[PDB]
This record gives sequence, structure tokens and C-alpha cells, in this order.
Amino acid sequence: SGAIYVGNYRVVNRHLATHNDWANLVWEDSSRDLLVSSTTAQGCDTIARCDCQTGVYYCSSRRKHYPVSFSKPSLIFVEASEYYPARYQSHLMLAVGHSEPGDCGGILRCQHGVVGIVSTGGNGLVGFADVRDLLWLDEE
Ligand SMILES: COCc1nnc(N)s1
Ligand SMILES: [Zn+2]
Repeated sequence: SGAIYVGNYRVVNRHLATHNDWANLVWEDSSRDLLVSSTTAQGCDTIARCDCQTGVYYCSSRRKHYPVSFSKPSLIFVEASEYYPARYQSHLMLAVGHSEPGDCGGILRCQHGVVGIVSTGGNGLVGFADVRDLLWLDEE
């Protein structure tokens, strides 16, 4: 579990969005595993605006943050998980590391701020849904 809290936006994995998220929906994309909802209180996070390929992510199933190198966001085939069938996922970055389903929502961060959230795992990789292209998160 986990979210990004930027301005008056909550960014969550689409598959973990609540009824309240859907009732306060700003934007969602199943192909990216992302959903954004509106918040009453302003959030503490800053979105990275960069093309870094190194950062640190939080792994809940280890209670640990790991430094990783990761691929640039791409359209990637993802094998079946507990929460999605085998399918193509867009705007996905991969790193070598541990990820189980409950790790989804952990933040990946670089020197510029939040890069994305854990979205995929298995076979010794962790996949992250990028948010750095979502420039509208920074205003309004
Ligand atoms: C296509 O759906 C976008 C949205 N729907 N309700 C909102 N409040 S934003
Ligand atoms: Zn960066």
C-alpha cells in the first residue's frame, strides 16, 4: 500500500483505489495502474521532473529502502499477479529488486523528488509506475 500526496492530489495504484478515490476522481489510466483523487489537506511530496535512472524505493515486505538503477518508462509485458492478468503496462520502469503485491504504492525517489510508485513485481524485478510526465500534478 501507499500513495503520493502532492498538492491537493492523492496518487495511488489504480487497483488499490478506494470508493472515496473513485467518488473524488481526478484522472485514472488502467494501462498505467494509476489513479489520482482530490484531497482536502495539502500533501508533503514533490514530484521529480527529470530523466534520472537512479533512485531509492521503499519495500514494505522488507521494511527497507533500497538504492536501485531503473529503466526509462516503457510499454512492458507484465506476467499475471494476484491483482492483474498477464498484460502490457505502459509508463513502467523496471529495476532489479524485491517486490510482492503488497509492496505496491511504495515510493521511488531521486534527487529531484518522487519518480513513481511500486506497481509490479516477481522474477527478481520491481516495476514502478512513472509519474514524472504528469506535469499537471504540480498545479491547480
Ligand atoms: C473520465 O473520468 C475523469 C473524471 N471523472 N470524474 C471526475 N471528477 S474526473
Ligand atoms: Zn531525478
